[PDB]
Amino acid sequence: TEPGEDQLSLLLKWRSSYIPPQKPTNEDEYKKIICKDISSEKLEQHAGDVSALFINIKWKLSEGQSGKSIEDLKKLAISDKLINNGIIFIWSEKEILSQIVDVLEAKGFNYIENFMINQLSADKALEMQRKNQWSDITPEQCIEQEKFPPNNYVQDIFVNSEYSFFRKSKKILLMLRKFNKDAQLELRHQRTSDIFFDIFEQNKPNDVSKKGMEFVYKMIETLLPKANYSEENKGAFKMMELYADDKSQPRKGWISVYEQE
Amino acid sequence: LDFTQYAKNMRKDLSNQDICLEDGALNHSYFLTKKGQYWTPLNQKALQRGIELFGVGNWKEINYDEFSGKANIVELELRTCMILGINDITEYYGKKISEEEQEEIKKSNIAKGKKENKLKDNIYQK
Amino acid sequence: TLEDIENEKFTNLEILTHLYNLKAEIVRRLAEQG
Amino acid sequence: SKKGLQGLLQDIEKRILHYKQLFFKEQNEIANGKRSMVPDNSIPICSDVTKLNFQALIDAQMRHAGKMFDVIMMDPPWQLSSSQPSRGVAIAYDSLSDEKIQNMPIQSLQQDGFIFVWAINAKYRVTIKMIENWGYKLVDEITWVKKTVNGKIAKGHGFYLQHAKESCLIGVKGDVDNGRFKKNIASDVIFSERRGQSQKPEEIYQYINQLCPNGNYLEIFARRNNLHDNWVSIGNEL
DNA sequence: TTAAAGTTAAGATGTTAAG
DNA sequence: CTTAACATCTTAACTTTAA
Ligand SMILES: C[S@@+](CC[C@H](N)C(=O)[O-])C[C@H]1O[C@@H](n2cnc3c(N)ncnc32)[C@H](O)[C@@H]1O
Repeated sequence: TEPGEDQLSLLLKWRSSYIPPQKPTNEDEYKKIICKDISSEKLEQHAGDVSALFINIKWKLSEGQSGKSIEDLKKLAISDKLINNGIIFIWSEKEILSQIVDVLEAKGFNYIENFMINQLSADKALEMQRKNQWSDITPEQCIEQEKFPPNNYVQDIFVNSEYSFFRKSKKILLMLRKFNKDAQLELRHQRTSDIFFDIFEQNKPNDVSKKGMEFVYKMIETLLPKANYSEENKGAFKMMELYADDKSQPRKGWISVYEQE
Repeated sequence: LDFTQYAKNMRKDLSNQDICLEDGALNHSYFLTKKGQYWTPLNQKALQRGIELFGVGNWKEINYDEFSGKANIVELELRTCMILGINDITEYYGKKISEEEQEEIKKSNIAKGKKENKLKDNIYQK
Repeated sequence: TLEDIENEKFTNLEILTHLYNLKAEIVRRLAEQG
Repeated sequence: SKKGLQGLLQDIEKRILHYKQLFFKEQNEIANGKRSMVPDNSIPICSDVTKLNFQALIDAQMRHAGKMFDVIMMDPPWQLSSSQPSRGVAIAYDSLSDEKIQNMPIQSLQQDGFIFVWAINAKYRVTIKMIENWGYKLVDEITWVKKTVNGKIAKGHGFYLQHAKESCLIGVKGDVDNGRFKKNIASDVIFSERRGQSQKPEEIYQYINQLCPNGNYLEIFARRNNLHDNWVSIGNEL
């Protein structure tokens, strides 16, 4: 309110704690395994024995969706020269949830936990603020800065989707464990809540911001402490992400798989 | 189709006896107490007939012929307090009274309460 | 004690039978003293 | 200390006079016709669903409204820590196995409409399997985010992550394209307070009534907290 | 009285020994 | 197979304390 403390700013206090690190330039911690097509790329040939799989896949909700459908998940190959004791972190929806978990349990991974992101629209925030009353600002600079509109009732601020059911405001990330025998998994858990509110953009909700992806990455990193860099991840890193982009993916201790056009 | 008569029909058909009334109306007296501590009219009539059937004062043998369940002695005494109309039960020991004279001296107790000019929620104090 | 049964989370009958059992405790204590 | 417990006994007498008058007033206003918070159109049933006779419910619902249920809600008693968890949440009611929850007939109670099954983290796949084999098709999810008394996320203990959410899964059964079942309504996220032990928010009933106005609703595993209008509700401690 | 820290009870956790 | 016991947490309400 007056001292700049509302419902919105009380739930958006984590944003100032996390700041994106610079691009590593050591040629010791980023692995460039760029191939033409992942479904046409033979996996488990350069990597090995990873413990955190990230699949940043844009799901094909319908025919008009410009993403990758579940048939590209059917053709995925995961074996013992790949994630064996680890955890998959894959973006999931509601329409294809049953098929996603059913086809993942056909590979050995079973569901363990949920971690979603409550979408708060910056456009709705500024529109509500200007209705109550802070102009000439598109939500892009509101994302890039911390100058957020005040809001004590946040249930009005959520994004307006176009679902033919209960409206959609959800970015659930599915976690799937790959229990193995005679190899315990070292975890440092309970360090992060399954829900954090994050600010999104209107008519473009299919992406998390730099700070939100940082939150997810640090969540994975503190969850599994032996997969990040302790003097031994020389080439054979214990964390790998699939699909990627030139935005936030090259990480110290992370194999990055790209998708050539 | 209205939902009032619909609700009365559903309650009259498949709801419990302590939830719906005789015409299907909602028994609201049951829903502001606990679960299992409601005072049913059947329990009321059982207490009324057990007052005459057995001795008074001691409620152990009254609880014997009671529902043999959620029939604690203190609640039986506390509801007989209003049944007969006074709080002093200890001075009424050994007195067997039926329902007609129970209503008679209940009316008498409420009457002497309104003459003594300190009546408090239709209960005469002593 | 006396203040441990006066809770706002306690229904009136439960409170009242607590005080009745508590009178039973005082009655037995006076019987013990006498 | 004879005088001490004598004065205690006098205080006991005064307090019991106070409480006797309080309950006498309560009984007098009960007999006078005081109404409770339960709406007059609610249909409560209090019996164990294992021993319930769903044939009678089927016959009555068919013969009265000329239609079957169009929404079923479910808050199953999953198997968790019973009464002394010693680290986390107590779950102060009986627990039902997955076989027992699966046994009861739900596909008979519906032809066209929705289901609402609230799953916990340990029983997410189990709930998906139940509502996939009952004839329903997984369509939607409603998540309850728990805020606290001053309006921030209320975090609760977990294993992999701290748990501050609750999950509900929604599968349709048959034809939806009719006059009922309005589309593009409500939100899947309910941000609301922690108003009791496993007490889901009242906004789920508001969202249900937004989904289909003045419909025929069923709700298994009920308590007196909701007992809403035009709702048939089966419970154990109702 | 006063606000300012200690202390405690509450939250629908997943995994493993003990019969 | 089932109950009991494990940490590796956060937050609000209650309690004590210096001012
Ligand atoms: C999850 S709790 C109900 C919570 C409720 N939906 C709420 O919003 O607070 C499960 C309830 O189901 C009922 N129940 C438990 N075991 C049952 C059984 N075996 N048969 C029938 N009902 C049962 C009890 O009333 C219990 O409180």
